[PDB]
Amino acid sequence: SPMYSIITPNILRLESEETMVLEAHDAQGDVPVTVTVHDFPGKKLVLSSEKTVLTPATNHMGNVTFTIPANREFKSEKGRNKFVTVQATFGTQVVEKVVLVSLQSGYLFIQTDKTIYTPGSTVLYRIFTVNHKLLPVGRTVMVNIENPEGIPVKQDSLSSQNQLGVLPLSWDIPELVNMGQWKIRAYYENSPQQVFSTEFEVKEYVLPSFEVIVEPTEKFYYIYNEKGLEVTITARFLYGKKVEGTAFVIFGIQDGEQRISLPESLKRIPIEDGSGEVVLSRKVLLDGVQNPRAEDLVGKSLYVSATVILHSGSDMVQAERSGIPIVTSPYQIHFTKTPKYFKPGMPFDLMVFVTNPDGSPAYRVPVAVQGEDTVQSLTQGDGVAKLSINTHPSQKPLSITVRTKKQELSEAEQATRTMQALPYSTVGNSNNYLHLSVLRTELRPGETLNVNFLLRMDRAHEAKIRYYTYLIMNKGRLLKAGRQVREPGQDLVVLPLSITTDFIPSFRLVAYYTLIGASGQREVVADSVWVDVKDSCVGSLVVKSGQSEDRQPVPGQQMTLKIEGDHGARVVLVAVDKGVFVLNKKNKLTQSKIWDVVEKADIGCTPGSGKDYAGVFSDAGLTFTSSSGQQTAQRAELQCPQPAA
Amino acid sequence: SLAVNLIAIDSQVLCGAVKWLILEKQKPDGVFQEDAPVIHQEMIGGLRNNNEKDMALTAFVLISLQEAKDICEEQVNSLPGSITKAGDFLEANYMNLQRSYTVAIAGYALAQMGRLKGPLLNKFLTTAKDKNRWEDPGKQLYNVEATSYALLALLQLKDFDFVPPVVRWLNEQRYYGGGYGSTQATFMVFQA
Ligand SMILES: *[C@@H]1O[C@H](CO)[C@@H](O[C@@H]2O[C@H](CO)[C@@H](O)[C@H](O)[C@H]2NC(C)=O)[C@H](O)[C@H]1NC(C)=O
Ligand SMILES: *[C@@H]1O[C@H](CO)[C@@H](O[C@@H]2O[C@H](CO)[C@@H](O)[C@H](O)[C@H]2NC(C)=O)[C@H](O)[C@H]1NC(C)=O
Repeated sequence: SPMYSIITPNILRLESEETMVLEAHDAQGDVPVTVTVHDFPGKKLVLSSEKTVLTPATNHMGNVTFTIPANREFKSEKGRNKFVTVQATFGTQVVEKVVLVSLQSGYLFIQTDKTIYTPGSTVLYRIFTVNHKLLPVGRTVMVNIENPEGIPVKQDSLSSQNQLGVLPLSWDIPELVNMGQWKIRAYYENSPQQVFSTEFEVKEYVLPSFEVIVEPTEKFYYIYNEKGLEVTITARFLYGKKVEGTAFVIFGIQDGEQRISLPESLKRIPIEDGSGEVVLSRKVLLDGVQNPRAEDLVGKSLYVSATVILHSGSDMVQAERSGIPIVTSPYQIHFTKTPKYFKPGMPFDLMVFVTNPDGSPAYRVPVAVQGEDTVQSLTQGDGVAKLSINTHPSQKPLSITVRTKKQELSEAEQATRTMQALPYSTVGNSNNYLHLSVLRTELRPGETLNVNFLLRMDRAHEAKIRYYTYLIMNKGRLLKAGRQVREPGQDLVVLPLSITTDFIPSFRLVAYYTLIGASGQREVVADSVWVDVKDSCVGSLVVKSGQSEDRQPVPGQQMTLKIEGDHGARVVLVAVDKGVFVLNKKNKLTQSKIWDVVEKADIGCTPGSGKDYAGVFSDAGLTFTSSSGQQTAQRAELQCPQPAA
Repeated sequence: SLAVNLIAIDSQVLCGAVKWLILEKQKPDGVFQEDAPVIHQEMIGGLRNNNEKDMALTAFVLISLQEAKDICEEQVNSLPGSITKAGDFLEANYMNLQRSYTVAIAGYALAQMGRLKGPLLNKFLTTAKDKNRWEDPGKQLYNVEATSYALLALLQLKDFDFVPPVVRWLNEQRYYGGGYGSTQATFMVFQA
């Protein structure tokens, strides 16, 4: 008989849309499908809507949607796991599966007008309330303001319905206050365990009139450098003119969370032409430490503290550069974007993520496989290099070691990393695989991407493969799915995929085929891959000057603010002196941190592939269950398993 | 009575069994009488012992009817008068009991009505040995079966000072059920 199949994500979310993808395999004629969601454990029936008919004109496909409500009965358990049950009845044959549920319902982002405030001043703050799709939602938010030792002093409750997801609010700081770090915490009413937070500082200050930049030549220190670490000083007024003064600068060492200061590292340099330069030599650093070994210095970090005063002597700025690593290697190699599962006897692609010692991506550094010097490649803009091997059918794990080949640098300076990949397990060791391959570029919305599907099986069963089934996972929900048909002899087929703004910042593609092979046994073989998308806005808000002349306008002058942006959008504004940010630039919100928060909320844990077809879906973040019996592995943990590191 | 939270038990058949037990198989003084003992005599557990059998069998059916009271109070209006007649019989002949099994099963039956008080409570407390079990001489299966009803009585009476030695004793025995003649013992220890 035909086999019925249901595909859904691993984890379902409250107060948001959830995609449900229904398919029948090898089916004949129409088959009606009714859909039901029950609770777990027991039966109280939470959703009984939706039905559809799988049609051979549609290749027995049918995608239907639903939404999970939450009430006082759902929100009851807040600390431990709870589950629900999805029911779909294909004609007379029912297929059902228990699903893990997350209690999260969206995102909260908090903007403050300043990052640091005075006693007796006003704090202006806007809370943006969005769902999981980063679209404005109208819900009730509970916000609290806490003291340095954690005492809530002011709390609010308000709904953003019909306000386009914006809650503008205000509060006045009393003069009776304890200076230090103050915290704003917020959570939705229907998700009290998901707590968002951002911080600010309270201090007694006046703004400075200039900024001081401390610039290391390299953002690391190589221990055997006889010259030592060079740190360039740049100082200029806030309106952009050069600062004349004298700087006092001192160095120090950070080991873990504890900082150690080097007292004799103090120097005194004049700041001329808006600049200065100071060098901490290798002898002074080794004289500062009481351990004469250079080997124990590896793994710790340095910090610089500077104090600059103008030659008028009327103002003073203290700046700090910190977290500068003491390392043997100017690069860090990671297999973080490489799958740990190879296909035996089929070539395998390696995506090598190389960074600078601080963590910033390295640009145009050549790396090579340890085996054979001929296979070399340079990193792209995002710090990713493309390597590949021609795999043998070894059922033994394959160790992969990658080492950089950048010129002039010694072998002690060449970084390296060693991992061990694992073989794909076919059903019954049939050696019938699916291999995916794709371009590796920075993806912008509007480009097309060629997806390549390679079939490997004996030719007696190649005529039974008439289609592929693909799905797209993006931001923890199914965005698109469908069939790609195949005629016999076409082991490779190509599917163009157009990139839209919905695919930002990263997405996973899964694909599979199915048949009855070997001795009359149902076989499922799958494959997956993770693709990075260039981080950008879904829309495009730009702020520029309306005037084209009268550079540096007069205080109080009228000027035209020109705002280009998407039609129908609501924009919020704040204009801040940069001298606030020279005092404290921490906790500034940006679009890149927004996509970083979404990537930290991703339910997929691996850059593709897997130990089997079930491991492919489970690592991608998907659940599968068939009427014949083949289904995904059970998952009862929301978080991803931690690597050994 | 436990499966109505799991599957769709027919209410007309279930309270029909309750009506058939009250009218046909209950004497007018409160005693339930069995007219066909089971083929597998091992699955009844400690009820196979013929000593104090009429008191123990009356307590078993009374516990089963009181747990199915909420569904069948609407269907059969003679249920609480049947419970009162059976309860009067067990309360009057309670102090004559000697087995720790019969004291325990009557204790949970009397506790749901609220009649396990005073000397009936004191005899129930002093029936326990080492303050963690209600033991009878013989196999350990009957003693764990007996202590299982008494732990349900302590939870019904809402006296939780005497409960944690009993549950700690049940975990120390390490009983996992199954086996020849284990049907009553396995079902009651996990419900407890
Ligand atoms: C008085 O207020 C201060 C804050 O001005 C509090 O003491 C602080 O406690 C934190 C730890 O939570 C320390 O990090 C600060 O250094 C402390 N401030 C000091 C010592 O000035 C506290 O509420 C009160 N402390 C005293 C000593 O009276
Ligand atoms: C699932 O079904 C919905 C039907 O509501 C599809 O939405 C339509 O898709 C077609 C073709 O992509 C568009 O031309 C229509 O404009 C869409 N409907 C609306 C109201 O906009 C959806 O694309 C299907 N998705 C999958 C993965 O099959």
